[PDB]
Amino acid sequence: MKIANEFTVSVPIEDAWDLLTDLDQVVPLMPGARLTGHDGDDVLGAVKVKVGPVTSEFAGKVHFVEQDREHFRAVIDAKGKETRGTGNAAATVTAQLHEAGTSTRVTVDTDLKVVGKLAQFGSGMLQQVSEKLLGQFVDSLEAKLAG
Repeated sequence: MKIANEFTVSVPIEDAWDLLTDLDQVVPLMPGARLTGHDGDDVLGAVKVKVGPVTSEFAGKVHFVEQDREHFRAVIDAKGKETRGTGNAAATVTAQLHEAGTSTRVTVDTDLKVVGKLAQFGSGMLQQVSEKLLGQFVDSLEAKLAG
């Protein structure tokens, strides 16, 4: 399924690129996510996803497929296995940065596959979930930049 998001960050595009190409900075800002380690250059982490009373936690790895600085575009592959029971999630996330003067506009297009309990939520629901979670990521990221 396809999920599409957009947000703006209060730093110029060069700064935004350095922050968003740094998974050690991005992963801890994501709601429910934690960095657990590293595997080569890749980041190991886990994310607890809560939709109403349904909770799934996925543990796995985040890896850059591509970093195109000349176009300010990055492709990230994230995969995780459910920690209880049988399930897994996999995302290919394409992030594109755009100049906005003192700020930077970020478009995020995700190809998401979910297997198991969380697959009961369709793309309309998961698009709405993604918007809520992205709002928290932006809030946490702006709180960090202020400090």
